[PDB]
Amino acid sequence: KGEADALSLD
Amino acid sequence: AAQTNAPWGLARISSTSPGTSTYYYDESAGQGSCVYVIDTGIEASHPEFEGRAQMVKTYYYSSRDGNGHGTHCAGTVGSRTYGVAKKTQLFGVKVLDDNGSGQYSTIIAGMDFVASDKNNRNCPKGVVASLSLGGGYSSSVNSAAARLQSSGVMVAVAAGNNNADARNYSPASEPSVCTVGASDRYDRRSSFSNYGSVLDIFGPGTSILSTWIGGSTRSISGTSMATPHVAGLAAYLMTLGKTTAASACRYIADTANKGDLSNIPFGTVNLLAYNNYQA
Repeated sequence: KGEADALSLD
Repeated sequence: AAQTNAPWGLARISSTSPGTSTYYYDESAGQGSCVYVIDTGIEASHPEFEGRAQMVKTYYYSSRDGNGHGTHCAGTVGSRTYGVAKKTQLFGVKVLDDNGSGQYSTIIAGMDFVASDKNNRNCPKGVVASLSLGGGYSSSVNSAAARLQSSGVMVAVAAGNNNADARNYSPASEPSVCTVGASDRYDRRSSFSNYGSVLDIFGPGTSILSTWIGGSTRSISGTSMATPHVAGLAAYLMTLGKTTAASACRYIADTANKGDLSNIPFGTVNLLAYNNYQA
């Protein structure tokens, strides 16, 4: 529906 | 060329005013350019891609789009009926799982993949990357986005759907890429669209009809939908020779419709993607 997802930043 | 009864978003991109129905665009349609859709994947079999879509990398067991999101975004970039650049080459990079989520390490990896992978694709008119994803601020995610841009790719990323300043979200907050906000059919800032000084441009994002999995179609909203309009516009313009990957974002800003959007907060650009196509 919109956007995605996050965290960790390698 | 003219596409009659086109999705409102397409018609808005080739108009100085809202409310029109025809999408006017040069027949070249982004031929010779390539757009990497870094998302949940692309249903390449969908008839709307006419064979111009291909999966090139996945970070999950399968390369299938089991969600639909990636397919919809790819559709707005270059599907026959719902795309801005109808003749562009689409490459799918699945960094989001079938629920639409992905670890930052994976998203970073996907961006580095594209920076290298393009060196072995035939894209004489240039390369574009569309990232309709995002999360909280991350120096590492922003750096990956900046590396992709520096490598010679036109990066367009979503501003985010938090109705807040995009400075607190990645990769929206990376200055060197093209950060895209959303607008609706009536030239209003989309209710959910992030804003702020880091925004470079706005694109249609509310009630956007495009391709979906299972060979279907559906309308959804988000800065996620606005992003591929700008990615597709970049490809379109690069094929026409009007700009390059390095300069496309400021070229699109230079040539945008100015002052037309409402509910734009002080400090945020009032610029809306426009192809300036004169028959």
